Amino acid sequence: PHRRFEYKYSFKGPHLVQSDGTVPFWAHAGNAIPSSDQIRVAPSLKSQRGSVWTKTKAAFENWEVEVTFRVTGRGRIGADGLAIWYAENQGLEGPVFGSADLWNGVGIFFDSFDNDGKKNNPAIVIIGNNGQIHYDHQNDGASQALASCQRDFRNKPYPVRAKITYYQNTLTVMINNGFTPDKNDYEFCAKVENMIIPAQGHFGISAATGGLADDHDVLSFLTFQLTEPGKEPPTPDKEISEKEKEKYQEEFEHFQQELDKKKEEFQKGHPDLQGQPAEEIFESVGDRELRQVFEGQNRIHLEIKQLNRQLDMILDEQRRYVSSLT
Amino acid sequence: PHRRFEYKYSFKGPHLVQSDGTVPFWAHAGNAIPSSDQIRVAPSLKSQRGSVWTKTKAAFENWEVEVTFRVTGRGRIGADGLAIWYAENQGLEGPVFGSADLWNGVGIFFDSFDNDGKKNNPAIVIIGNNGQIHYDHQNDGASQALASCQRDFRNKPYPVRAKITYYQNTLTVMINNGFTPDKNDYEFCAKVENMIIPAQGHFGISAATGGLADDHDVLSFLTFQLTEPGKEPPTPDKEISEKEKEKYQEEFEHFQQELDKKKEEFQKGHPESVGDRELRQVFEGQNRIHLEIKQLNRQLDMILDEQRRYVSS
Amino acid sequence: PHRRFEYKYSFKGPHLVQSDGTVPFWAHAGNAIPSSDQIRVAPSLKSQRGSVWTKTKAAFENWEVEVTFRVTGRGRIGADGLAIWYAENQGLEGPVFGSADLWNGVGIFFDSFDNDGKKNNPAIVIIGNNGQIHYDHQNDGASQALASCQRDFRNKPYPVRAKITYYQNTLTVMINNGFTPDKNDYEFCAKVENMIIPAQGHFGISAATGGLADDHDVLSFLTFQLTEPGKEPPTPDKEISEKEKEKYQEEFEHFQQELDKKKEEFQKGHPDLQGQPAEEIFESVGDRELRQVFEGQNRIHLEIKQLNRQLDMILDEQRRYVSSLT
Amino acid sequence: PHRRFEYKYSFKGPHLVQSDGTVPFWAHAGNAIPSSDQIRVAPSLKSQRGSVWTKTKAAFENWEVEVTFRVTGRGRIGADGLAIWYAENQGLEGPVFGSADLWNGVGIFFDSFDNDGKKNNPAIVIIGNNGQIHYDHQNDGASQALASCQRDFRNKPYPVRAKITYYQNTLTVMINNGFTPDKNDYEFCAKVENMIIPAQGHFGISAATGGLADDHDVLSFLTFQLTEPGKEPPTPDKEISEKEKEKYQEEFEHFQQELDKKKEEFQKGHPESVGDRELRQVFEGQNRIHLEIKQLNRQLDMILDEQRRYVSS
Amino acid sequence: GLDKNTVHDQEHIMEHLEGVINKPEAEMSPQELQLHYFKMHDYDGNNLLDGLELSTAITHVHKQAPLMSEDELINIIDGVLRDDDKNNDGYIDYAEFAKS
Amino acid sequence: GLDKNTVHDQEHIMEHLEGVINKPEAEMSPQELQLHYFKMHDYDGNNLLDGLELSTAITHVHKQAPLMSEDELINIIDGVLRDDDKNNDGYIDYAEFAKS
Amino acid sequence: GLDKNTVHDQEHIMEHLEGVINKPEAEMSPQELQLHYFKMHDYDGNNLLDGLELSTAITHVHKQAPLMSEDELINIIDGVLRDDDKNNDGYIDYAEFAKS
Amino acid sequence: GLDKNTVHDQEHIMEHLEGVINKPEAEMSPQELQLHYFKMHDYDGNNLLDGLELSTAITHVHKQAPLMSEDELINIIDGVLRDDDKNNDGYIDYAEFAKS
Ligand SMILES: [Ca+2]
Ligand SMILES: [Ca+2]
Ligand SMILES: [Ca+2]
Ligand SMILES: [Ca+2]
Ligand SMILES: [Ca+2]
Ligand SMILES: [Ca+2]
Ligand SMILES: [Ca+2]
Ligand SMILES: [Ca+2]
Ligand SMILES: [Ca+2]
Ligand SMILES: [Ca+2]
Ligand SMILES: [Ca+2]
Ligand SMILES: [Ca+2]
Ligand SMILES: [Ca+2]
Ligand SMILES: [Ca+2]
Ligand SMILES: [Ca+2]
Ligand SMILES: [Ca+2]
Ligand SMILES: [Zn+2]
Ligand SMILES: [Zn+2]
Ligand SMILES: [Zn+2]
Ligand SMILES: [Zn+2]
Repeated sequence: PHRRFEYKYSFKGPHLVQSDGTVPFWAHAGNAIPSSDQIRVAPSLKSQRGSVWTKTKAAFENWEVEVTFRVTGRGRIGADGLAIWYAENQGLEGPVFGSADLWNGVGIFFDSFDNDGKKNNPAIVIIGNNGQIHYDHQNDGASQALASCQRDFRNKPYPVRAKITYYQNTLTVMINNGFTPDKNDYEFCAKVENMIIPAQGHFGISAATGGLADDHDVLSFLTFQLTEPGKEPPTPDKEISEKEKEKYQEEFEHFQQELDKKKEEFQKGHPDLQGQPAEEIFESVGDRELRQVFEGQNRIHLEIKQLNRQLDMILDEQRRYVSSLT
Repeated sequence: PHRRFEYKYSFKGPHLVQSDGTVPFWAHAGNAIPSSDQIRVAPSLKSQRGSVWTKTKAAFENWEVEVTFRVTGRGRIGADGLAIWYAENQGLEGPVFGSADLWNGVGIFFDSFDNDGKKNNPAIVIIGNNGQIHYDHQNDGASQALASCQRDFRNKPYPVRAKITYYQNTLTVMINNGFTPDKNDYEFCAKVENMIIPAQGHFGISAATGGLADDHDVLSFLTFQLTEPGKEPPTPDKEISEKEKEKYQEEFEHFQQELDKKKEEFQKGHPESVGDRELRQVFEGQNRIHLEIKQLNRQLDMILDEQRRYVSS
Repeated sequence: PHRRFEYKYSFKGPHLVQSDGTVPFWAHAGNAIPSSDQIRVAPSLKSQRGSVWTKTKAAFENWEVEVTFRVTGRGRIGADGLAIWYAENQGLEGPVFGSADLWNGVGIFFDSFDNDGKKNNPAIVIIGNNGQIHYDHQNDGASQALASCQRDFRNKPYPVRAKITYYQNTLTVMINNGFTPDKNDYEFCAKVENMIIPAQGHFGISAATGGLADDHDVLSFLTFQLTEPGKEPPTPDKEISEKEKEKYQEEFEHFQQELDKKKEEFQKGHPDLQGQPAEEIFESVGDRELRQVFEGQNRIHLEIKQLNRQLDMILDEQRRYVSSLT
Repeated sequence: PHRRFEYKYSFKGPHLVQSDGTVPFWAHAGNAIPSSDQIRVAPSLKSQRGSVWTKTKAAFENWEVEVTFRVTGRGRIGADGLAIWYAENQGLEGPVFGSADLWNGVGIFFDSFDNDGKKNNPAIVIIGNNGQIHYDHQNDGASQALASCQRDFRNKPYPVRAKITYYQNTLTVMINNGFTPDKNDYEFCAKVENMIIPAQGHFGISAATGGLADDHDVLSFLTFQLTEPGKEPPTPDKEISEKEKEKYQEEFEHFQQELDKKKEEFQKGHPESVGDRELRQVFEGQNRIHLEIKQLNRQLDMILDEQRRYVSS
Repeated sequence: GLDKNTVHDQEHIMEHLEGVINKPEAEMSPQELQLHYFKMHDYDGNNLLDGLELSTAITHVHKQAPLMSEDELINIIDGVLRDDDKNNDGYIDYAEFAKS
Repeated sequence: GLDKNTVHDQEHIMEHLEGVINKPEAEMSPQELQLHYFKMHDYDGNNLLDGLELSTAITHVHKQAPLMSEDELINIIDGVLRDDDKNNDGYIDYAEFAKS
Repeated sequence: GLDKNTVHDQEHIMEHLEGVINKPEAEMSPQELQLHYFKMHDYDGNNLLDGLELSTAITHVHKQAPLMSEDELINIIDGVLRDDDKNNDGYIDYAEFAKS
Repeated sequence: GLDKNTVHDQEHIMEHLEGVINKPEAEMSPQELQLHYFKMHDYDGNNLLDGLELSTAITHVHKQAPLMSEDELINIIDGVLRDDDKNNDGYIDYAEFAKS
């Protein structure tokens, strides 16, 4: 299909927020903490609710949404998880992943806590609602789950990327597992066929936190309007010619390589700039626990060394006390 | 010494915050996010600064602060670290650990990022200042370090407890390493003798975050005024007789045991895990080994001092 | 639909094998070790291959297969995994999960080792083949995967139950995760629409083992022929009456309760019979590692006790030596 | 003593089995599944029995067997356990640990199921028999136990190593606990003095499985004939001069180092993990702590025996 | 092949109930002993008989005898299922079993 | 401000013990409900009360009402500490609490 | 609103290239400085400009000035995208950018 | 049976070193290939050879041929141990192996 990037329903870094402290074209409520690079929808404190929605409603028939997010927890159990909504009205606050219940639209829930006790969490659940069906919070929406793939998105070394596409009334969710630094490495999760959603509505994201606590970061949100090749009018008369394209593209490439060569000799010319590896950033929970045990053994090591030198000292004292009497 | 807990310069859970959203008797500024159970002085976002200071100034000559905190990071490198300050004015925002520079007082810095590049971090640095020398941020205050330490307080399984005591013009910092849940398990870190600090000032905590990102949560902050047994004047004929206290306390303990028994059959009447229990058992075994080796060291010291007296005979 | 249990393509315990040592109506080849209760298709040794197939071909148009199996490993990585085949010829020996390649039929692979390195294993992959397409062993059949749900079936406290249904040319795989002792607790995994399979063929299972090693037990295999309600002729004339049903059912229930009461007083009458809990049977890999660490600390504990006792003895010896001189 | 490795009564990897499918110089019966690297004497199925015995009888007066094995179970209870036997006849199938009862010889049983219900399992039991007393299976051979032990050999991170030595009519069993990969780390388990066994007999191993299920793998079985230094007659003028050996061994080590260097650039020329390495490091640290405590014990015993000689002076 | 006299055998059911229930009875009604047979041969506990349970019932080893061939087993079980099972469910219920 | 009538309140203890204690009592001795108050309002489990615990006990939302000024709470807690506490430890003990 | 004189400003690009590249040049060609502008304002590194990057370019803070309202920003960016972007891809390429 | 010509075989070492050693040599001294044989056939890494290692070296598949009888292998290994080994340790050392 043909994709057009719609800026009014999108945000990304590294200049996500303005000087006022708010995200342009987006309204945030609850405990969301927008930063220069990411938006922390729900921090790692107890009972935190946050949501970021769009101001203007989006009128699309076929759209694509790319969400880059991270869910980080100290333990192996997540708090609530994220929720991506395409709704009719902005539910700024509520008990369903930090958003109001009884919504009219579609919602993808990245549930990370098993309320039902089926040991099937974390899982990605697509739920459509007409505005009169309550969400089964105590059962993770098992009855209302249109399509549910089981995937882990917590404590991944790389940010988890998801792509939700509405095209010919078919909702396709394709999730990058966050194991590789490559962007275009999406792996299929689920699809829902013949789902009716409102023609116009608000795009939003939300997060909540229960007993345990997770950090719910959202790094980027990209919205693409999708049009069929036959439906979109080409209108080639507005284009001037390919001659200007051929005259500009090679000079753009030449400028790029000239700037690269210009920066090459001054990247190492000034030694003030320093890098930092990202491999040591990632560490598994079990690896961290084993490292904690190994670090705790050092106190025993040092105490044994001190005891050994004290025993040696008392041995020397006895040796020098042997010859005093005779 | 004799200790008196001062509530006006203290906060603790599980009801740390009120309905208004502010810490009682404390003013918070910056990116500090107080909660019901802890105060997140600086979250794990880029370039965060926060501070929580006391409103009213504390006038003590000998005091003690017990601070419980967690510094948790995804990576192996901390961002800036924590700072505990006994100052003269509320710094609030500033460039030194989320607090204002040129302070008139003492500051204990839990530095977790090695700006000097000497591979001597994380470390605890005690710096006294009269308000006329700028803090050397790029060298971790090596020149101004009155006394240093070398402990790791990041990603510990249990909250890290520190005790800072100003007594007889001597400041002693004793820090639990956070490997045990026991509260009274402090190990000696540092001490400074004959240090002059303002007689009255504000108690505060602060945190900052640099290129990397750490979460600096503070679970509790307890302040005790310390007085000497001889300096404290007694108040005769004011306390009640010990017979009434003995009569009361036995019935109090009996009634609390009866209440626990009553809760026992009603907790299950109206409706940890594996692995976590195993890790707790591993840490308990490590602590038992440490305690047994410490007792062995005490026994060796005892036999050493016993054999010392046998030389002269 | 209407289900008919077909015994010639099924086996289950506790009398799975006969006195001859072979499974009735089933032929086993390779390193398969049939037992009285289960069939170990591939044991926990290196480079083991096993397969159990049917003797007579099954001529069904709509069928259902219920497979109860266990995959147990000491580590966190499985060797190869199981494979359930509906084929045209018995591929008893081969390199594809212990079965021959280039099969004419459908195969559900429970892959437990990530050859492709995508960190997407263990996973369940449904692959159809006409007999001329090689299986991509080095990539887990990613290109040939018709439908792949991601699920963990290793080291579960309860046996993993899977149900594969072919109905109206639609193959549905529904997998019990093996976390609850309940039987009818199936959770959906995958479906493939409009798949052509041979009209008659052999039902089989197979397993293999590579570098690492897992135990691949199969406890039961049940085959049900499925017929549409309209296609199946009722023929009620063969039934006698409901009067005999009403005269027999209540006496059957009476006999059941009478036998239960008869066994009640003699279950406790003879104290020789003893039970055994199954909760202690299950233990996770990380839990086992932490228990091993905790058990290893006991040697240090005992050595420190010995050291403290011998220090106390030398202290007493020094005490009794003080008064000798004076 | 002086040891001589006897190949006719031994098997080890990584080429334990041949192309025929049988262990060389060993006959296996029951449910034993010999493989390329180990022999699974009894798998984790219900009611399994297996045994591997020697073909030719071994005629030794002082011998030693080093057995490396793994007993792995999903649950916390073992099924039957292993058994190592120096007998007179090949038991093969039978009711005692997968081997025949009424044996004429010695048997070491690694019992992992407490049939007696005394909560004294798993345990190592040495039983000698002349062939006229039945083994008490329901009591773990408590009455016939010449000497017992108390070790856990199930689900260990490393293979469990045992050494059974018959020397001067004394049988000593020294068992590694399987917490370290070091081979020569045996700890004393049991000993029996003045025990009569047949002069010649078969070396065998066996395993069984009851209501529960364990996997009993045997990785190696090495037999050494032991002789006294004074009893062994020397053979003068048969060995070669030490000068030739010294000339040869230096070039052998130089050439093997050169070969390793050659493999170094070709292993990567033509094309463990995290967590496992951490667990290995934890076990290494535990072993280091154990070794340091053993060194402290030896030093303290040294000073004890030094002060012992000072009493008489 | 599951005859009227085959089910009506006191010795086999008495041997089967030995150990599990310590109630050796002298004489039982034919319906009672056929109920004991049906309940004892149902290993899965579904109160139903199928081909596998009937195969275990036919090819039986007590305490010698040669094993029955596969073809005879298949023919006998197919005949029993065709004669007794009328609902075409694959299972044999007690109501279906009581006819023969 | 920690008055005799404020401690002697049946509705407050009944509301606080709701959920945790499934035993609604009809009438209790004043010492009994004051012991219930003291045991409930000791969060740290040290069998002691301090200024922070007293502030939590007095100024809590419960089940609208305006929040009390910080100066008034400071004065009330200072008066309570000056009156009831006699050992000058800072903590309020039940031995000291039994006076009021 | 992204005028011809707005892009043709040596001071802004000189301030932007400060720090990242230590090559302060005296005078550059208009095409060269517009190339510098296009390459520097592309944060994502896709050699493309979109609404977010253009919003960052317009609402800029150097080293006071009031922030532009949302409606003016939306109108300016919509006009720029309608005028310059002819392929209706949502992005602005260098060939599309060189027209204005 | 461990003959001089059997050890001095270029094809055998070339086949054994295939894969592990990516360095096909043309010609080597007899001591060099006998050292290669000794180093390759020591699986345990103790720089020693025993009866089991010799049996694996002699009776191995390679790339049909009938398997050698156990008695012949026993006799060959016994003769090798009696001849080459002089320290009566049971192990065959390269110091003892250099004779043949
Ligand atoms: Ca949930
Ligand atoms: Ca769930
Ligand atoms: Ca620093
Ligand atoms: Ca430093
Ligand atoms: Ca695979
Ligand atoms: Ca894969
Ligand atoms: Ca036993
Ligand atoms: Ca026992
Ligand atoms: Ca049945
Ligand atoms: Ca039926
Ligand atoms: Ca308290
Ligand atoms: Ca008090
Ligand atoms: Ca761009
Ligand atoms: Ca464009
Ligand atoms: Ca060797
Ligand atoms: Ca030798
Ligand atoms: Zn029978
Ligand atoms: Zn209340
Ligand atoms: Zn600028
Ligand atoms: Zn070869």
